[PDB]
Amino acid sequence: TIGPVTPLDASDFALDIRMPGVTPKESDTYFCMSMRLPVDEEAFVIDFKPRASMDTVHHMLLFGCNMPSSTGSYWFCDEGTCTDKANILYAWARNAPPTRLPKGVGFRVGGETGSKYFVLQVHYGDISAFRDNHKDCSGVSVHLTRVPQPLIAGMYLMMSVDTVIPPGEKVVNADISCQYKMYPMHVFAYRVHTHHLGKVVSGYRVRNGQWTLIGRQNPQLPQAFYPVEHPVDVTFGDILAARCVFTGEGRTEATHIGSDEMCNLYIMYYMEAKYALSFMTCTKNVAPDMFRTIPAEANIPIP
Ligand SMILES: [Cu+2]
Ligand SMILES: [Cu+2]
Repeated sequence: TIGPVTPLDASDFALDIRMPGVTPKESDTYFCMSMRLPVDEEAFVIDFKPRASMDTVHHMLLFGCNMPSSTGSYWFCDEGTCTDKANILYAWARNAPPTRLPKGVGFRVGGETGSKYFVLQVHYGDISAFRDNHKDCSGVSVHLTRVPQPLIAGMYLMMSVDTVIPPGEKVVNADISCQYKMYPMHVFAYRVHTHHLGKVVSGYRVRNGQWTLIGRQNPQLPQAFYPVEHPVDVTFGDILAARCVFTGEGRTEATHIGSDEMCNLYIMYYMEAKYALSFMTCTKNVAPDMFRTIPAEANIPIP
């Protein structure tokens, strides 16, 4: 009975972003839908409330973009999520619960530079044989405000494009590094992504030769946003560095990363509103020689 937009008070509204009664028919199904922002001006996403069917739904992702892959009521996410860049805003995983946005922090959508659409991805895990009749309305409610937030959340995406896994090599490192040269960002969560061959992915800020861990995770565990215990400030002159560790054991051919494989690290940050950028990316390895003296911790496996 909840309408897609619910005014909350003079300045805020909730959007209820829900599957239009879908029926997953196999285990391991990804469905996607879109929701345009109802406002054309800038607005700020400041909270999220998951509404997941607690048996079947394994994970949910919410993205902001300007071109969803489809205009239909829903689609299969094999088709893509957005044809333009899809900016992740939120993850939920059943056995790795999200952490709240820090107080005073919002994502900026709408307006001139912000996303016009949300794209929701719902991943349905294992299914009982006998639910061919069943409609599901899983998704997320989103709290938006037109009140300017002091701190603006964004994403710093580190991606590997250059590396290949020679078959049967037990350990392959993919290294990513860029200098940072914007106003300060404060990293408060991260998410890792590879396919079946990823063993561990770690992110670091390097400042005057000293490495500070942002986070490290097995990319085979739930790919939600893990909190960074104490936010890591990243400033002009710092290098960001990431290492994905892959195995090629039991393979029978080269695997290109960046793609039978991928090494993605999503670093969620906030910046002071007047200096904020919503999205930054590193796709290179600017200081490869720096990795000879990476902390040994970066190479230690996680289950
Ligand atoms: Cu999942
Ligand atoms: Cu991938």
